[PDB]
Amino acid sequence: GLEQLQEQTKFTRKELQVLYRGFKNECPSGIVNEENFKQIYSQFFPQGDSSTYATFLFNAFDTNHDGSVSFEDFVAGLSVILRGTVDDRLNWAFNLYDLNKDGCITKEEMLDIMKSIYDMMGKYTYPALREEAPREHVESFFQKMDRNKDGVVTIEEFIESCQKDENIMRSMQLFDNVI
Amino acid sequence: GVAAWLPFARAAAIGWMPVANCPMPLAPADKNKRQDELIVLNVSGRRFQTWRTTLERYPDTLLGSTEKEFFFNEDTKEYFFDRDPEVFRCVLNFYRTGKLHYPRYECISAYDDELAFYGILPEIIGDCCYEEYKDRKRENAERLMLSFRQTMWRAFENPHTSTLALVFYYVTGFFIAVSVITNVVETVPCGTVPGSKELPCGERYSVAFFCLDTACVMIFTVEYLLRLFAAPSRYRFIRSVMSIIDVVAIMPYYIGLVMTNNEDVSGAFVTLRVFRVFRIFKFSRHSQGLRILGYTLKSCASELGFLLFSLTMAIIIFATVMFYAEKGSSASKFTSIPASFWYTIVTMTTLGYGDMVPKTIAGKIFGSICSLSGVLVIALPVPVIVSNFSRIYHQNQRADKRRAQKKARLARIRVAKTGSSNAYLHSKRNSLIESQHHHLLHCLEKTT
Amino acid sequence: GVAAWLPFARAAAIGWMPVANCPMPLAPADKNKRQDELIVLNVSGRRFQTWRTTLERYPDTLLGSTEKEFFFNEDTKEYFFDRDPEVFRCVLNFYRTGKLHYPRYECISAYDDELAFYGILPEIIGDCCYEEYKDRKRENAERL
Amino acid sequence: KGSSASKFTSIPASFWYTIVTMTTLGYGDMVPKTIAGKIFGSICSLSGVLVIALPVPVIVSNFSRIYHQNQRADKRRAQKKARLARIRVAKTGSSNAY
Amino acid sequence: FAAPSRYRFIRSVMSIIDVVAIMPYYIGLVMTNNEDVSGAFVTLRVFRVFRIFKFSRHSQGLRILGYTLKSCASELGFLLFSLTMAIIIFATVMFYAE
Repeated sequence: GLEQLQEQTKFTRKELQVLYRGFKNECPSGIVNEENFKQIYSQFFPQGDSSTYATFLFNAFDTNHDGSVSFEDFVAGLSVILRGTVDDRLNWAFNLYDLNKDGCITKEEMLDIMKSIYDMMGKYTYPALREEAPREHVESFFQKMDRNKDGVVTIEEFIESCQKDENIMRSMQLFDNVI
Repeated sequence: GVAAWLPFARAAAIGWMPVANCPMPLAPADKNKRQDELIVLNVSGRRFQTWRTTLERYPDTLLGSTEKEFFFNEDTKEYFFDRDPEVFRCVLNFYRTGKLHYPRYECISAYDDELAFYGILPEIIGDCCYEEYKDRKRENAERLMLSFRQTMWRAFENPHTSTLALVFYYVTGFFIAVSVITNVVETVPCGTVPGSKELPCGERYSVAFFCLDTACVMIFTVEYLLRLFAAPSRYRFIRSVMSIIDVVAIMPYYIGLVMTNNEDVSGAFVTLRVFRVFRIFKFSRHSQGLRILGYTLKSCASELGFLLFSLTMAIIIFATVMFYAEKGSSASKFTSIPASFWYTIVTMTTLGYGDMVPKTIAGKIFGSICSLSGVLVIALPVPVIVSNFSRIYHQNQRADKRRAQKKARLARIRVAKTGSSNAYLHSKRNSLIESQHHHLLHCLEKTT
Repeated sequence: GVAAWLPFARAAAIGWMPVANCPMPLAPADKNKRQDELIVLNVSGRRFQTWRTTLERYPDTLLGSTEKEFFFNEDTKEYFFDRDPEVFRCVLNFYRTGKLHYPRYECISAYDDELAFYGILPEIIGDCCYEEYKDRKRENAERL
Repeated sequence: KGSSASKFTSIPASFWYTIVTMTTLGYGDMVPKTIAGKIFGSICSLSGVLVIALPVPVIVSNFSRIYHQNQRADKRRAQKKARLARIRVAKTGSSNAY
Repeated sequence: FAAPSRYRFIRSVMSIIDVVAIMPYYIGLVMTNNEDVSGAFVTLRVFRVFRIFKFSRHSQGLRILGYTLKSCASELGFLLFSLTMAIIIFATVMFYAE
């Protein structure tokens, strides 16, 4: 319903109407299966491959573990990102990174996501292209965002370590301007 | 659906109240009720109008639900749908009457797309116009539908891959021909040989033909083994028909020389030589028409079954009648009802060799009826067979042509995406939408 | 074509910001933006209506370009085209969905004339109804 | 092959019979005399009928199509002169109006 | 015994077929060679083949054949008539010429 969505999400009514018209225009009532999601991303990322990261966050948006994403699944996830607090965005990010949803990220779990994002740049990168370089990026991340020093980052580990920074905090306010 | 006779049912419930000697009648279910009003559906500028009680008849669809409140404008009091206004009329008329029609002039894909948008299912199309919906949808569907082993499997199942495949195909389509010509010629009785018996060429120059057919069968068996080694599913291949054809074309020579005249009776090798002609079916790989012939013989086997049945029925009937009408005569060749099958099959096919002709009035009358009866019972499967043949041929034509244009539109789409990427690279070297997309890509450029 | 999921892509870009230990993220490209409005196409008296974001999906044609400003009236706020109102519907439905259909009951020459006027090419007719377009056009050519 | 005075002396010599049987001609100078010969002649006749019945519809349809094509071609070439007459009549009328 | 309308059944065609397929044996053994001339039993043996029509119950095509022979009897009438006419004409001409 339009009213229950008016109250569940931080959106106004006209912003809900615009989003619903667009959503249903792109996939009418065959709401989305995990394959059409990736085909929808494929329009925004030429020169690269986006299917793996698309699959990675399709399960983040799928709150229940059904095979499909509805409109409330879509719009609740958009509201928790575009209208929520910085802590809510960070919780969403961490829950995306943590694969098995246990509460801790190991080097394999985030290595997979780093490979996924790197695949999106595509065939040719203007500087060199390596694999131990994504390993180095994972290493720099675990350097910047861990006090456990056990090669494992946790929910509070990521929350309190990701807040102290400056440039990423100026970044994570990008999602408030244009909506 | 039925909601305007509900006052009538309530009024009819008067018959129960005096016989409702049961103490309490239930208190009425009166609630807040507001009148019907005309609601205005503004579909692509075209204004439709209807009572809302008409739309609340099917509450499992877009218009009967509260989903349509996503399309309402409080400032204009109208629902606006940015959809096609010519198919929405069929949806509205489904809500009014109760049956969903199909406009014969409408593209089936647009119709299906609109039905999917509004929540209607194509299963509830009225019987008045539902066969033609299925017709058009069937037609639309059918219109829109390793370096050593798999490379040679791609060469085999497509002889036009490389000129090496073309040469291999044109050389395997040569030993078939030479073996066929050899098996034909080996029976030609030639050479007077005024010193000895008159013999056919095949047994006079015995080894000269042994060389030829041995070469041919070795090539056949080696290319068959190569087909086997390139077969991905080596059990689906064995079950195929061409595999059976090749097996039964090569084995009449193996079975032949294993049991050679070391043990021979003349009544058993003519069968091994007759089977040697079935290798002429190996041309199935070379001519598409010979494959379409098999496809159409298999597509209409229900007609050939009835052909055989009605034919043998008419043969038995007319052979009985002709035998009993022609039994007693001077030198009658109608000695038996089986012996009268010959005549009948020579007469039903309008062949008429003339070695058996009736000589009595009844025989002549019934032969004259047998000829026409055969004509009409053989004229039944021929239109079906030729129609199926032409249909399958023109089907394959359009299939290949559509598979051609599919590559053209794929070329179109990746050309467009290349153009978009070049537009991004151009904007990086310094239209109200691409700004945000390019900014998203630039934010991604963090990766390095 | 795909422009209503762009907010969704921007929101999905949240996964990169924590791993963006590269110092600077690019400043946003915010510009002056005005809402969608219903624009009124007055084709031969018949009034069609659509969001202008629907027409700006193909900017190499008459309706997606600024060429249509030659047909605008500031006093009536409407675009007036003195054209046939029954083939314009197919053009508008091409702008909406993305596939161009062919009405089987329409003369092929009138259809080609309207497509030529609006800047559409007969090459982008959807596969659903494209064999019959070619059929009718072949017959029309060989007849003329 | 093996018969009293068999005229099936060779596989080429058996072409004649077959082409006389597939076309439903049946001269009768060569007829089988064995059960297998009769069975296979009876199958040969029907097989010939069905393999010759394939090109005939195509040929006759193409013939009628080309004939009715030439008809309409000449008729349209006739009416073209009529509309050309119409147009230069109109232009003569405009010059006379001037 | 299962026929609801035991008079509509007797008037049907399959009933006639069954009757005329069974009776050539009854009529046959009632008047057996105790009184026989060879010119009358071959008719009883010819009628014995009409029991092959009892396959009408088993094959739908054989019923559709009867349905279409009855649906277009107006064409078979003209066929028989024109055939008889042409036969008489050409037989007259050929007899007087030959």
